[PDB]
Amino acid sequence: MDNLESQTYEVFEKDPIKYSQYQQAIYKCLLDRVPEEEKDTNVQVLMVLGAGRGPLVNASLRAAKQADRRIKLYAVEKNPNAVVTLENWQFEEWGSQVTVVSSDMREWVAPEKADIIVSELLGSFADNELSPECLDGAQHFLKDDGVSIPGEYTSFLAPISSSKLYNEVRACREKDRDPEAQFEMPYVVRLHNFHQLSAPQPCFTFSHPNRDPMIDNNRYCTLEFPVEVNTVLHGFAGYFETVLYQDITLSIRPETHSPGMFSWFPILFPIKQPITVREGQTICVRFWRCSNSKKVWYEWAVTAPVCSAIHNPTGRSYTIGL
Amino acid sequence: MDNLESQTYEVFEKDPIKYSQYQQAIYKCLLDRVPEEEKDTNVQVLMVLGAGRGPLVNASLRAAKQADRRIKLYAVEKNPNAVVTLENWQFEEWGSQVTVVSSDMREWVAPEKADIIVSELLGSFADNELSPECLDGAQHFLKDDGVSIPGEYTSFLAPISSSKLYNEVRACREKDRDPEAQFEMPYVVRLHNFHQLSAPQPCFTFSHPNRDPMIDNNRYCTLEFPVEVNTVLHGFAGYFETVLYQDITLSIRPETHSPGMFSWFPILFPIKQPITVREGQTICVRFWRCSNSKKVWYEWAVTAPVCSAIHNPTGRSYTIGL
Amino acid sequence: RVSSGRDLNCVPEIADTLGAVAKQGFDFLCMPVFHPRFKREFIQEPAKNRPGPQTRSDLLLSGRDWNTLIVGKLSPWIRPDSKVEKIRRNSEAAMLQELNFGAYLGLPAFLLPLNQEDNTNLARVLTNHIHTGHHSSMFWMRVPLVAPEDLRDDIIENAPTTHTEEYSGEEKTWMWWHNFRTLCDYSKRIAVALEIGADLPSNHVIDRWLGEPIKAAILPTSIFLTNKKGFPVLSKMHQRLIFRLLKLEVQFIITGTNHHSEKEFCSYLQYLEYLSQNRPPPNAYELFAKGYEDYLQSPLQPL
Amino acid sequence: PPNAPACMERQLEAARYRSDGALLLGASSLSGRCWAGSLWLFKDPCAAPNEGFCSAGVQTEAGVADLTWVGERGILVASDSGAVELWELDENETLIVSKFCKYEHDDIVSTVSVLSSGTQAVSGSKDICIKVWDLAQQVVLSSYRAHAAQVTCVAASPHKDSVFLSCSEDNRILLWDTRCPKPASQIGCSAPGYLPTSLAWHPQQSEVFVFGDENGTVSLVDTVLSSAVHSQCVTGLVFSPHSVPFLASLSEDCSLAVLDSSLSELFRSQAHRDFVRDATWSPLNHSLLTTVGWDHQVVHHVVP
Ligand SMILES: CC(=O)N1CCC(Nc2cc(C(=O)NC[C@H](O)CN3CCc4ccccc4C3)ncn2)CC1
Ligand SMILES: CC(=O)N1CCC(Nc2cc(C(=O)NC[C@H](O)CN3CCc4ccccc4C3)ncn2)CC1
Ligand SMILES: CSC[C@H]1O[C@@H](n2cnc3c(N)ncnc32)[C@H](O)[C@@H]1O
Ligand SMILES: CSC[C@H]1O[C@@H](n2cnc3c(N)ncnc32)[C@H](O)[C@@H]1O
Repeated sequence: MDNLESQTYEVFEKDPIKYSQYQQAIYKCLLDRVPEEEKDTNVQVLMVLGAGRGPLVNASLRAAKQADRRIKLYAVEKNPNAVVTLENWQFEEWGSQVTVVSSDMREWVAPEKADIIVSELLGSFADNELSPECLDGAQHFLKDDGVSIPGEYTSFLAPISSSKLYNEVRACREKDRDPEAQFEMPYVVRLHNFHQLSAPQPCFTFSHPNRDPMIDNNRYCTLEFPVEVNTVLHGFAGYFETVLYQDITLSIRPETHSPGMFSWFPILFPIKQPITVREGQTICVRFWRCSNSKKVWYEWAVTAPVCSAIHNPTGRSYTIGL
Repeated sequence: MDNLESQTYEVFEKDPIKYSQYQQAIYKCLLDRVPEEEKDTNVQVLMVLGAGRGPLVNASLRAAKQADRRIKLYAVEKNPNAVVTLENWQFEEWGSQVTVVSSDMREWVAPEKADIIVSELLGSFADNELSPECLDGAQHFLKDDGVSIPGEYTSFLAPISSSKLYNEVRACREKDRDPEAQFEMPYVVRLHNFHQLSAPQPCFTFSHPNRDPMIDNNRYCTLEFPVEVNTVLHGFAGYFETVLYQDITLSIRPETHSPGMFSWFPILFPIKQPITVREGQTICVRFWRCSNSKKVWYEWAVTAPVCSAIHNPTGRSYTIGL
Repeated sequence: RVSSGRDLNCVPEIADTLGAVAKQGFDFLCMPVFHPRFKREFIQEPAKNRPGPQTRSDLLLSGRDWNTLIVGKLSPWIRPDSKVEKIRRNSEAAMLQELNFGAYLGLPAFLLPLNQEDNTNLARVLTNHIHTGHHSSMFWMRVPLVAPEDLRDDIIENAPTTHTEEYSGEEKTWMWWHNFRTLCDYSKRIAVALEIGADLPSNHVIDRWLGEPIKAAILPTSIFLTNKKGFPVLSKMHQRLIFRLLKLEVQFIITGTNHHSEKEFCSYLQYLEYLSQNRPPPNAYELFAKGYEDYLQSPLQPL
Repeated sequence: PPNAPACMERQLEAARYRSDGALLLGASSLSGRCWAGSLWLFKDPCAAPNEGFCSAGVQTEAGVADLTWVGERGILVASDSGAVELWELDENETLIVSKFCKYEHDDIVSTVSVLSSGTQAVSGSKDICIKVWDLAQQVVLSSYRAHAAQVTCVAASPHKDSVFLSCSEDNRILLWDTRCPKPASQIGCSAPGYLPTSLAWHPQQSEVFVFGDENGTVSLVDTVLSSAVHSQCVTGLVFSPHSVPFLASLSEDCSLAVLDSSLSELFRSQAHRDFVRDATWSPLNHSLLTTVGWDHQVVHHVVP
């Protein structure tokens, strides 16, 4: 719903491990898609869905040269201020190899179907920038045997006790709105003075391309987190993990964190009211991913050791625009 | 975005002059569309777009019998609670003549194109329930020579001074929101203790079917209202007028008001701040109809004798959902 | 004088049955707005395109009758906390459909059951419907005074009934309701319809309920003892619980078939009227304070 | 036929063949102004469901959740009213008259099964009661409250009057012997699975039966072996009259399947357009199977 500024792109473009992971996913996919004897007869159709200023385009060029295969590139972007960068790059550098498209992927009628669709639409909680909805509206121009990079992603949650961050969400109260609205929204935050109470467990998972006859991106997941200390719960930390292609992966889960990758900080789903928790009890949290024709949102509640209140019912405090 | 309750339908169904005006529009259109020598060979396709509980369906049956012609009826409704009424009527009374459709007209794929599309999607300010957007999404299943009933509608505005209604909008202040939000929204109200300062003048007009190559329902209109007394402006009254077919018309404009038609009360666009006005000065008001892919709203400002502030910029206080 | 209602899951003709219960002596009716066996699919074909109409028509009754005489009932196959995903999804669609129809009709209240322990997804859907659209329809949560399982007959040879007293296990149903209500952030629109079983539970269970928002109390015909003549009556502990509820001022509801086939059905109702008239009389405090109950005033500052 | 109603209600709930070859169907009106039920006898099955080409018809006061043949003229009916009613066939088999209609259950009666005697029956309801009825006396001999949720299915053993099955939405399957002072005994998985919905006794091993759950899986048990047959709830299961019987399964996914004894599918039909409600095997043509659904279809299948 909003378009990113130029410096935002610039900072998250300066992360090397991410884009080289993407390069290698493309490299392995190109090899497994055309054998050595087709390396000059067969041109692969590549569509960067959500191309930005062109770091995935360049990493596609680099991967095609690592793997000595021919590719036809399409750089689909929706933000026209970023398209100005793409079209200047295409003039003075990429040339005719890259075809720049200034459209939403869900709305773009494509000339030909794609062999591979590359996307970087992932958030701190995997699907919270709505990678699913977009790629489901763009898979209709994917070859019946096509490959999406990434191919799947999973979100993760872990209960945390932090009195500092609880106070900071509390201070985020704003006039002209619900005085408790600030606890009914997630925050991207670099967690520091906090206490993780139980190891992350997976929440919602999405796969691309999704060949189900009725696609439903809504979700409901119930997680039980055994805690072995007394403590007072203040929220849940959110992390994610994604399969780019095969064994090539990216993760901000602290157990399997990709090293030196500052591109994603964790997310934080607070709860209005601190919930005191004893040695040996279990923390049960429920999470819903709800959507309508216009927006998408998360609802969440704690049911054990005591119930909380359903947070963000109806997206009344926080919604992600389509 | 919201579905009407059963008693709402019931009260606005009990207005005789409206539905008989509609009957006669249908009657005159049926005669001018098939001559006396086709009265048994030619079945007219009629689509009620926004059918409710079936008062327009019955008035279509009555008009087809007045005019001795054959019709094929479709009753398209989106509210499924009202569809329960339609489908029970179709079982025990209308029979196979009426085909009930439970869909949005913009989204419905139709079996065949229509000769006539009947709609009752009009508000106190004509287009404020979004008749335009809906009928533009439904005209693709209209015969290239088809007739929309109604065929056009015009909204009207007149400056008013009322200290009573100004105080009541003031009292409509609600917590958890902008303390001035209440003046940035229109109200359906039966104006009584008020002073109309200048005769209504037309604001926005829409025509159906709209055969323009680029349809743009957005608008900008500038009106100048000469006042011949000292007074203090508190808002603008809104009325409307609509051409059903030819000389058959409905109106709530006080000059040409359809008699005994209580179905529409006037609307009221207040202004935050009373604007004092002298004998002989002119009141200049600007009105915008703005829309995006998701909602539609009105913005408005006074520029003479002194500027007001642009009210409801960006739909921040009031929007009509698509 | 007592406000009284009749519960049914079988109403073939709405006009007829509503007349017959009103002639019995009843003020209102609890019925299903859809047929309780008419299960509806929203996702998979071919069942999702089943041809309408889905239920009876709103025109069978006046706005006034739907507003003052009918009380909705959620179909019993609607189970949003099912363990089966497909079932949860259809039940969410079906709940929204039935609750929005009740809103369409204008129903003063709408019944929903708390018969298991986990009612979290049920609560959420209700919370969403509350916050979606502008209405004031009330919601009566049907929660039993003792849980089915804790009331069953000890006739399962290889799974007997726990004869050990459990203090907090007998307060199971209250926590079903405390959880449901806490999840919905204490909505004024959500109230409790307390179902009363055959054998009452230890007094502490009864005591932990009349702090709660009881708007209805449900009495089945099966709990009524027969007396000398042939009329339905109630034990003394059951009668005491009744006296409590009429003091807390609630609407009684009779469910179940006629089990005293020698006397008609209004006899249960007459028993209720009887106790109402034959209650401990109101004293000067109770007569005078009446009408001020639970009314909050800022305190007087006479300086 | 005289006393027949002009229209039979759209939702066909039950269908059962008589030994001679007649088809009894029971239909309920689940939508629309009037919510009633009806019972019909078709001495020609390929004529179903025409009201004009039937041997006898009548209309009950309320919907028909389930019925079964009591002999060759009696018809046991599970009414939404909370009543179990017995309707009997005319001498000429052209009329249907209510013999008794007893209102003992406090909620929709959903299951009836007749015991091996034919003088006794058992009913399950949504009120959580199971009742044992004497069809002769017209009263309830015993009323059991063993379950903790609505009773979904009861299936009387084919050979012992004292023994019958029941399953409920409380995840319980009970085996009953009226001769024990604790009649019911709980069968099932070590761990809580999916709710059981349908019960069918085996016609040749007195200790073996099959049950289907709400997830679409059918299972074979002996007082293991299971297959995922349907995508949705298994509403019924019926054994063929063969020497070695075939198992018919019905689901809310509008499909029918016919399985052997390792529960390997052999026949598959999707002719039905709404929930496939009941299935009955022909007593004359053993490879012929009739099915009724909520789509007003009476469909006849040629099974290998
Ligand atoms: C340079 C550098 O050393 N540091 C940059 C700032 C800091 N890190 C962050 C991270 C996030 C965070 O996680 N945000 C969520 C976003 O969805 C992340 N994605 C990444 C991919 C991408 C690509 C292009 C444009 C945007 C995005 C957003 N916020 C703000 N500071 C680490 C130090
Ligand atoms: C009976 C009767 O004597 N009186 C009804 C109440 C009163 N009149 C009104 C009018 C409006 C008003 O104008 N609202 C704006 C709506 O868009 C109007 N349209 C009409 C068409 C229609 C059809 C079906 C359902 C809704 C609508 C809404 N509000 C509330 N009270 C006059 C006395
Ligand atoms: C590079 S981080 C995400 C990028 O994808 C772009 N993007 C996100 N969603 C879409 C979409 N639906 N269609 C096209 N580009 C998109 C964003 O505008 C941004 O450039
Ligand atoms: C009778 S007043 C307006 C009627 O038209 C119906 N309606 C409004 N917009 C649409 C739409 N886009 N598609 C179908 N019915 C509509 C409304 O739900 C209501 O029944």
